[PDB]
Amino acid sequence: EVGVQKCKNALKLPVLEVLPGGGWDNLRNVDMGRVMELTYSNCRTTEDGQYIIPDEIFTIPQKQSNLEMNSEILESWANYQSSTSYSINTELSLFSKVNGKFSTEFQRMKTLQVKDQAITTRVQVRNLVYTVKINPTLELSSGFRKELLDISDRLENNQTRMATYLAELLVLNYGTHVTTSVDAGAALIQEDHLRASFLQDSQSSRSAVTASAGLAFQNTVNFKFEENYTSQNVLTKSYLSNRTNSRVQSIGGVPFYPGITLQAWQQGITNHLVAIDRSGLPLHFFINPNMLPDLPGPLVKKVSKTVETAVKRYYTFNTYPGCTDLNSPNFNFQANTDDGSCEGKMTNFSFGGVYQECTQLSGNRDVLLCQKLEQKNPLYSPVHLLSQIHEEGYNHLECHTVCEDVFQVAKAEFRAFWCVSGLLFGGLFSSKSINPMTNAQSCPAGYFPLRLFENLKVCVSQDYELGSRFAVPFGGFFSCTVGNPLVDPSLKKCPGGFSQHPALISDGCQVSYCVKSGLFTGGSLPPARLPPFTRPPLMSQAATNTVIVTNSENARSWIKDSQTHQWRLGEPIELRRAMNVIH
Amino acid sequence: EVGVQKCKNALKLPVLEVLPGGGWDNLRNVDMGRVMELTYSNCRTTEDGQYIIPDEIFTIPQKQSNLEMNSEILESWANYQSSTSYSINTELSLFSKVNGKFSTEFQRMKTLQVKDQAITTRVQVRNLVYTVKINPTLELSSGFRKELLDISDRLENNQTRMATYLAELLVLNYGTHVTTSVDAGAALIQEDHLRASFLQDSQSSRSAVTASAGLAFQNTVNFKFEENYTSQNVLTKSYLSNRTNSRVQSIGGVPFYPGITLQAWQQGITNHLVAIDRSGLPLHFFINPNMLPDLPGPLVKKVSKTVETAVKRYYTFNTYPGCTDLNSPNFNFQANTDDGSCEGKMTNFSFGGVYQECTQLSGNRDVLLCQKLEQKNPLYSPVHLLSQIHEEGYNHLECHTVCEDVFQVAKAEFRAFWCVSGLLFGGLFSSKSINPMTNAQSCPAGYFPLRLFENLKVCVSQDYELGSRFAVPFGGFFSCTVGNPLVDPSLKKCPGGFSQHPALISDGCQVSYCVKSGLFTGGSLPPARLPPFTRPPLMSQAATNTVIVTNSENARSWIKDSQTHQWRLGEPIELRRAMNVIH
Amino acid sequence: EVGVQKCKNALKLPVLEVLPGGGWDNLRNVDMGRVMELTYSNCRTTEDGQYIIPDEIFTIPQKQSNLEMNSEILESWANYQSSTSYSINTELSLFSKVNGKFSTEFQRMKTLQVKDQAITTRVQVRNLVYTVKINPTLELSSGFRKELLDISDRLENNQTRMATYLAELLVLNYGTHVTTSVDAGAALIQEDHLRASFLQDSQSSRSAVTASAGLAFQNTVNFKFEENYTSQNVLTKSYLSNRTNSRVQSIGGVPFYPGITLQAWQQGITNHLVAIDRSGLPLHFFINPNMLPDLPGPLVKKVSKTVETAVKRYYTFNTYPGCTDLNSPNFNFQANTDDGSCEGKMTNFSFGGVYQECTQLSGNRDVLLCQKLEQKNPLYSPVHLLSQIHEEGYNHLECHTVCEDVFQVAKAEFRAFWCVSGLLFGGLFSSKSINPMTNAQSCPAGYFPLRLFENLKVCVSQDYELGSRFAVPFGGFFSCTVGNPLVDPSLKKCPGGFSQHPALISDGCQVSYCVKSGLFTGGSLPPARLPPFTRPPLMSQAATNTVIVTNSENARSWIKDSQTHQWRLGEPIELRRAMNVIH
Ligand SMILES: *[C@@H]1O[C@H](CO)[C@@H](O[C@@H]2O[C@H](CO)[C@@H](O)[C@H](O)[C@H]2NC(C)=O)[C@H](O)[C@H]1NC(C)=O
Ligand SMILES: *[C@@H]1O[C@H](CO)[C@@H](O[C@@H]2O[C@H](CO)[C@@H](O)[C@H](O)[C@H]2NC(C)=O)[C@H](O)[C@H]1NC(C)=O
Ligand SMILES: *[C@@H]1O[C@H](CO)[C@@H](O[C@@H]2O[C@H](CO)[C@@H](O)[C@H](O)[C@H]2NC(C)=O)[C@H](O)[C@H]1NC(C)=O
Ligand SMILES: *[C@@H]1O[C@H](CO)[C@@H](O[C@@H]2O[C@H](CO)[C@@H](O)[C@H](O)[C@H]2NC(C)=O)[C@H](O)[C@H]1NC(C)=O
Ligand SMILES: *[C@@H]1O[C@H](CO)[C@@H](O[C@@H]2O[C@H](CO)[C@@H](O)[C@H](O)[C@H]2NC(C)=O)[C@H](O)[C@H]1NC(C)=O
Ligand SMILES: *[C@@H]1O[C@H](CO)[C@@H](O[C@@H]2O[C@H](CO)[C@@H](O)[C@H](O)[C@H]2NC(C)=O)[C@H](O)[C@H]1NC(C)=O
Repeated sequence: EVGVQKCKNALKLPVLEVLPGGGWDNLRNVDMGRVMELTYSNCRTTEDGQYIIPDEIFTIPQKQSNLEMNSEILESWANYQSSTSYSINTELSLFSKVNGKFSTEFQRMKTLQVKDQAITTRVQVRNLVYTVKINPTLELSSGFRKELLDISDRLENNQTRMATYLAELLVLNYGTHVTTSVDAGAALIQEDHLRASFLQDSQSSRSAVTASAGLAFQNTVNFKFEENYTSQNVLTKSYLSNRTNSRVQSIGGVPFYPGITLQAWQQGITNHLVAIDRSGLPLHFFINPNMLPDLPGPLVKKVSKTVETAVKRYYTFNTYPGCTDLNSPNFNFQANTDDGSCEGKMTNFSFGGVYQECTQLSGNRDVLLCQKLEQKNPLYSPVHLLSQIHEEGYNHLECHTVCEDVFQVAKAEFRAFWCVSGLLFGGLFSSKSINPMTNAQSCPAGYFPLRLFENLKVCVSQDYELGSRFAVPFGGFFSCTVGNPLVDPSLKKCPGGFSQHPALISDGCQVSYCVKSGLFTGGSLPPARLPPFTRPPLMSQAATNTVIVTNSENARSWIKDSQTHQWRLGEPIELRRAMNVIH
Repeated sequence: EVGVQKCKNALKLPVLEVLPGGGWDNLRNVDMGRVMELTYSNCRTTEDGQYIIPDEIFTIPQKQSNLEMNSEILESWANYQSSTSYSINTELSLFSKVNGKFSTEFQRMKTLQVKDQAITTRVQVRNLVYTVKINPTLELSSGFRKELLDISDRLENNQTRMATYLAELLVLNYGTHVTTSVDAGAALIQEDHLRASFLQDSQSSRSAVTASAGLAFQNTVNFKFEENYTSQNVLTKSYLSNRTNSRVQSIGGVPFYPGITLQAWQQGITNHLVAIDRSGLPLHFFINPNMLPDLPGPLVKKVSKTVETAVKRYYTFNTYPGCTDLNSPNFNFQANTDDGSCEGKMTNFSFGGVYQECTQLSGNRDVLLCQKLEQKNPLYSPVHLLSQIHEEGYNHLECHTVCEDVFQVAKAEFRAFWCVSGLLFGGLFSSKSINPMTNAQSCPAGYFPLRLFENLKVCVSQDYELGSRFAVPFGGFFSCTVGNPLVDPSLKKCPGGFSQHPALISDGCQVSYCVKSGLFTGGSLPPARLPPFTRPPLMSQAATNTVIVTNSENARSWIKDSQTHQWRLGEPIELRRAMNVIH
Repeated sequence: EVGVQKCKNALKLPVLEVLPGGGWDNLRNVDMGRVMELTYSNCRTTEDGQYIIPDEIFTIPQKQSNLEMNSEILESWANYQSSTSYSINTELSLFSKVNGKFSTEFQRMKTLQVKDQAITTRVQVRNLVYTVKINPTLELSSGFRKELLDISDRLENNQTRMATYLAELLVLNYGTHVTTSVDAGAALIQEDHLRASFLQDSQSSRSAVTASAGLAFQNTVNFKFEENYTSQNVLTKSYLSNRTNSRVQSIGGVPFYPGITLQAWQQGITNHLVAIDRSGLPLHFFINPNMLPDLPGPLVKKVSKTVETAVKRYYTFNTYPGCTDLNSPNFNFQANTDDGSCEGKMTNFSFGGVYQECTQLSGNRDVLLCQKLEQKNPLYSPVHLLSQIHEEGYNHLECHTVCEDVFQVAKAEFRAFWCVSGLLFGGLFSSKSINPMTNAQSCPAGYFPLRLFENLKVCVSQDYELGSRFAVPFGGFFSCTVGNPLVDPSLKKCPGGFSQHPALISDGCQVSYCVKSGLFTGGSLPPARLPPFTRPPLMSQAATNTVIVTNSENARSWIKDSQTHQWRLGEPIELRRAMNVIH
């Protein structure tokens, strides 16, 4: 009787199913959450008189219908068009070469080009109908507003590392962007993968290749699967023979089956409309004093700085520099960002060994952390590489039968070294990784592991006749703070010929290691690594109540009242009586 | 008149049958339970106006329809795609190489590749319709909330080993994950199994193999079973002759029969939609102070640590390291995880014998446990391998005719040894296993059993002329705490050439044994071993009432009131009057 | 019961969907916002009796239908007709050569001509129906009026750099123009791309080329896709062979499919009408004392000067001077504006290095900005090029447990130099750009970066044997204030042979740099750079209340009352009593 169903009973019209305002993940092109609030109170319609739209939504009739007769050749996977999220992946940002490179449509296309030495062609029937946009005066959703107040409460009780944790659960549920405009329509695409040596002789007749690819697309749709085709004349005999893959997907409308008139596909697009393009803005753009009137001024500029840090950390991880030229050696298959590390010679290095010590600062009673946090050399110059503090909580139970239990914490800082007539290297495996020497979390035969950063193992053998089959050279560790001195004989990268691999993200700082195997390189493409990148804190910090919030340079002060009402602006006679009881 | 039927009478629409929120087992890809609460109060619909959805559910119209013309070749069973649970099996976890490897679809595919030396190809018509997701603000179900309170009660009456038992009945009923997003659709798949020597000569024309496999798939669907096919031209004469198996399964829609137009299959998908992909989060992620407001803070971080231990124990069991290379010898067929134990030489070892002693600490009266818990040598260096305590309860009946009965417990710790001119080895069989030397729970001819770990038998014969037909060599016992010293002449694995096998899980710790038979290896694939991995306790621990719960480091205290009301936060004037009567 | 639905129930007529009054972006031909208010109170109709129009709207029946039998040849992309926004892109302005050159239809056409050496021909069926215009007496919208009052409030509290920021969020949401008249209709266009050497021999028979192009267009529409064509006689055998691309788009009406009678397309245009031409006026034209009666006179002439500056800044950026002649060398592909920089010789220049110093004026406590704002020479005459001040805010927390937090600001002015036996040049990459030497944000091998303008890196190597593969020459920096002295051996442009590229827009002033690579030139076309071009201010300026507003030269004064009522005109007896308490 309220909301949609009140409008839907009076009008008896469908609701437009393609709406802006939701969140958007831009590494993996998926949408998530609902940032903006959508209400159906005035019973608005599209001025066709055909759909029902919310109140803060205006549509623009496009009624456009493209129809292409030539496929387009896109040879490299580095410059990637998306066909559904092209306007939002190509924004001007620092990470424009990482957007969209963890999606379903991209990971298939990179696989089919590398494993077959192939080039791809697509041809398309696109058919845009509306453009749906949001008004500039707009209200946040009920569930998204409550999660911004919780980050503000943790920042005003001096609880960092809990506000940081709640900011990374905001990226996980709402993405990195907000879509401000979509495009309702229905596409129909065919992608083929031709052998790359079929293009190189037909450099003059490249226009004859793509003319037959768009010719075969309209035989596939118009003719039923039995061969009544009109394309097999001259070069639709090697086009069929140099191709390595073919698929046809429809995105809106009715489902596609071979042999359906393009007349009949285009008459089922009504009431089956999806978003075939979209654009938007980053997520921290919508955190400003205009959208949040209840909080003070400089407090929402501190929440918006926390969310901006969590988004940029999510792009800093899931970024793999390496070599990208396919015909060159040292080709890294997991790398999504070029480095210039191609055509670079190598030089062998000898590492003496790794060792690890612990400190055991506070928790001397009832918990002994400083036995597994220590690792000594099985057999140069060591480097420190990390200063990491490990905290653990335990439980007493004082009984008196009534009892009580108290929870302490136990700190133990550890230090992990490596030496710059030497131990061999057999790979690494962690609690989120495997060793690709064995395709399993095990060192090979003869090798023995030893812990280095409290979560991963270091496959090492001291021999020179039996473990020489799995021995791969080593290039050096570095971190987010200290680069290795092996490059520039500093910078944070591998030397030439080597490739880096992530290992052991530890509280907003990952360390890396350089190898030269060729076996760590290949395999399947890695998935995206989702936030939170930190385990939850133990609530060890005490809450410090803040009552008055001020800034010095325009003489504005916000006084929180009793009862936790709200934040009102401080009149200059009440803050005069509130600072004496404070100071 | 309430719930679904109120909405269903007014709207007269079907309910969408593919919903998130339920649990999910990730070793065996099955779903179980219902973790989240789903209510039908606002009578929401999908904005098509076609289905009825719950209140805390938003759908995303995809309306996509893939159609592939080439089969895909996947040669090894180690890297396994699932076609229905691919997004959730490939999560970043420690056990990513164990997910999905106890399901129906996997165990068939591993069988057909090993027993035939075959490779598999699949081709597919996929047709995704909606994407159904859950809101981030969400309530737990009524039945799942009551089972989390019962684990908290056992932890606050100092009843460990009963809270551990109730946590493993939570994994049995609700799985290891919670699905947060599903994909409603309908697939149509054909899998074939070609001989592996048919690929190796057609390395150049591998693109001609897969083009005919996708050609035969559309003759099978479009043509009725009588041969009107258009594929038998050149190489659809050995493709039919090198294949070893073929099946066609449909997953949604109407049932498949040979000869049905793809037009007609795609018009029955409405109202017959199933989940063709899903993704989710682990089960202990949803146990936090946000979801459970009634319990104290550090108490639900102790329940969530108990459930995380029970899930990781369920992946630690059902994990079989071994050799995986098929053409290599020492191939273990039951192994689902590689080890590097391939291409390893063997060395014979002589074991003197096993013997077992008991202690009989407490139950000296009316129960004699220390006669069957003892086993002496029928005929080096012994090792202890286990310190296990065995508890049994009995019953007095004091009569006075009125009577009364009291229940005691009887403890008897046992120790089980083995010796590091020697007894022969004929296999083992237990109360959950058989001896594969006989395919039965019996020692072979000449062999006599003797107990070792109070539940299994040790087939042993002292002869050298008659029991030499069933004698297999022996590689050594180890446990979850002590590895054997026979490897690295320590580590917890077999030496080279040998294979390990589970035996006698005893209270969260299994022991293993290394053999070299080739007969223990083969057979059928083992099923998953389901929790609980411990028999129920005898309630021997006394309940210790806890009233006040505090943590030291933010000065918060929770005071339980009388009557077992609930846990309220302790004001600093009531805990002042509650600690004096306590301490 | 009000608005549209009251008129729509009584009349039972559709609403005309093509209306003026909305905003319009003129670089990218898209429409956005709604500047004018549209009300449906009198229930007016089009005097056909066919549509429903708003009250302040008059339509003109055209009922015209063009039909062309010859394609038109447009060879160069510099003079670009738009076919949907031709009347509004060709206005008399300073930036008439930049209008429409960031749209979807233009960027495709520039790509297909450069990459193929092609010329384009279009043929069209146009069919104009109405002309819809706005009355001269007209009211602003509710949402656009509220955003003009907010710019006026920031200008009367002496808050510049916040009123400048709110003016650039007005261009982002409402564009650069307002459409005052549209044209409802439905076009049907075919564009082809012929090889440019096919025109040059048929200079006499250019009329035979375009006669067959309009002949093939009516075989495509009238005949179904099977070849029943009547065009293949003499020169529809090389016209089919010299063409490189072909598409057919419809803009209004029903969707196009090959084989539909032109009879049948022209009977579906009713109720499917879109804007096929439009014209309008700039956005600051509609900010005058007539439209805003509440504000004073000289105050709305100050708001309208602020918005005019933000629009002209948006055209000053997104303007790329360079070479445009395609067959000439030094061809810049990203350039949209000619320069005369073609056919110009080059001269090598040696730059010693770049260095950077900081000042740290105010924020000496708790924040050290003057360590990363400094960069020293790794190894002439330096020039200053910029004087930029960097402000950052921090947070104290004075505790007393009650606490309070104060927000300061920290200023640190920096200076960035470059020298007019020399460092090599390897490219630049920034926080909104990449290095095109690597197609990634990385310096090549041997090169090391060093910061220059607090956001970008300068790829530099001091060697002469290894980094000679990626070394490109350098032409000099300049800015919006200082041109380089290398041209005219001043002007703000490159010397001959070089090309400029944008880098580091910093608060309404960009700096540029001249290179000569040929690799920085190519690639994909850049998207439009959208406002705001400045990060939000930190509210450091104090609000200065203004009460009376006067101008000297007609003796008019506006007195703001109490309560923030409004601005009334000052009677000469109240301002007499208001200036004494003021002065
Ligand atoms: C507010 O939180 C910060 C962050 O932890 C506290 O700063 C640290 O406090 C510890 C405790 O003495 C010191 O050992 C560290 O050196 C401090 N680090 C920094 C960067 O200041 C701070 O003390 C807290 N303030 C209050 C009043 O609790
Ligand atoms: C893949 O493409 C190449 C073209 O580069 C094909 O090679 C030609 O095939 C035709 C077929 O009759 C021959 O007449 C030519 O002599 C071949 N060579 C050249 C240089 O054109 C090749 O056949 C294609 N692959 C398959 C399997 O057909
Ligand atoms: C709470 O339960 C624990 C777990 O059993 C008890 O700890 C054991 O108690 C027995 C009985 O004296 C001792 O022999 C063990 O050595 C204890 N083990 C550990 C690890 O502490 C504990 O005593 C119980 N507390 C109360 C008050 O009943
Ligand atoms: C299994 O595949 C092999 C191909 O590796 C088939 O062997 C070929 O069969 C054709 C059939 O006429 C012969 O002409 C070839 O000479 C055979 N050998 C090779 C190397 O191509 C084999 O026939 C297939 N199995 C069955 C049962 O047909
Ligand atoms: C009104 O705003 C202007 C703009 O900032 C102020 O002018 C500057 O004020 C600072 C502060 O003393 C001076 O250092 C600058 O030299 C001034 N610049 C110019 C161009 O005047 C102005 O002072 C403000 N007026 C009031 C009353 O606050
Ligand atoms: C592209 O256009 C040129 C015309 O400039 C074509 O060249 C002529 O092709 C015809 C076809 O039989 C020949 O008779 C002429 O001798 C060719 N030359 C001239 C100067 O007219 C060329 O063939 C076209 N391209 C394609 C692929 O057909």
